Amino acid sequence: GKTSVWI
Amino acid sequence: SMKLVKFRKGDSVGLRLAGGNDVGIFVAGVLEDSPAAKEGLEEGDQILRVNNVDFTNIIREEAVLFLLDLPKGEEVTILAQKKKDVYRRIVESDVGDSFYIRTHFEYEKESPYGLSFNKGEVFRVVDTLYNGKLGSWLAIRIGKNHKEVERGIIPNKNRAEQLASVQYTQTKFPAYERVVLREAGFLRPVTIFGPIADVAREKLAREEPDIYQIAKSEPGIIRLHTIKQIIDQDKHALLDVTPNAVDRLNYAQWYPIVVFLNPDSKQGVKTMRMRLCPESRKSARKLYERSHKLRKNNHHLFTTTINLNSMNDGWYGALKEAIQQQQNQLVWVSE
Repeated sequence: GKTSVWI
Repeated sequence: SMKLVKFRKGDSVGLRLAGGNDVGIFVAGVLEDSPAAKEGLEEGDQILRVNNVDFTNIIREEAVLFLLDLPKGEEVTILAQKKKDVYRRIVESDVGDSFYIRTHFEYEKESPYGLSFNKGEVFRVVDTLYNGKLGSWLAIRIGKNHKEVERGIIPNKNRAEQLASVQYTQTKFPAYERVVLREAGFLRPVTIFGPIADVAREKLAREEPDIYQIAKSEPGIIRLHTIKQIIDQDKHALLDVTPNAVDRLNYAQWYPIVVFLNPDSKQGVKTMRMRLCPESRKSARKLYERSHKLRKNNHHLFTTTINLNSMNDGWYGALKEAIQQQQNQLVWVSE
């Protein structure tokens, strides 16, 4: 469960 | 189907990206209430083009930062393509980025999960946004045989450049250099360092006249033009140059074969020199010293090392064999 990066 | 979307960017474009330069950039998720969502953009879509900028061959980090950098309120044009099948493979096999770099600075790992490197090492970067955390690249260290050794975290281009600049303050070398495997179409030049390098060249030029040849030092400067003529006759140019000249030769894509003849001892050089060239008046202590300084400071430039045994001239056989073994190797070259 990796920390997602939303742009 | 291939779809074209136009929308204004709010605070964000409401997107999450998967994939990378190897397989393409993919919509890994949309946001329920967003201008992009309402435009028809959905998970599994491959982002082919954003504004006018090509997105088929961009590292994920570049894609993330590009979309971030877009101005709040202004308009964005996305060309996309549904690829549910291709996306399935990318998620399941967990692949995205893939490219090779050659480092040009010393780096000590900053975490137990990090890879340390000297100058000249090659890495396959497989993830430029490692763990969704800007700053860390996941790389696999490539060995001498070109196989992949271990993997771990290295800095991204940006931080690497910063770290490589703090280190410096002639080579115009970038912190990371993009590289690809290539075959030599020419007999590449040979440079030999070590206490008996001068003897090595003279024996090679003498016993093997049609395979090797010495590039002349004109009133001392050895110029490129002399090397080019030896190459064009299908021979290795033997070069009495400096470490820095080797560095410049690599940058200029000549990638010389570089052999270091590692001496066993100071007294060992004297004995070898007395056997091989009693006529010489060069100091063994100074030759040995220069050899140690050289290895200490420029080992990243060596392509092979031969361990001299002072009572045994099996280095010459070894040297010929090594020089050829190298020529038959593939080379990491710039893009």
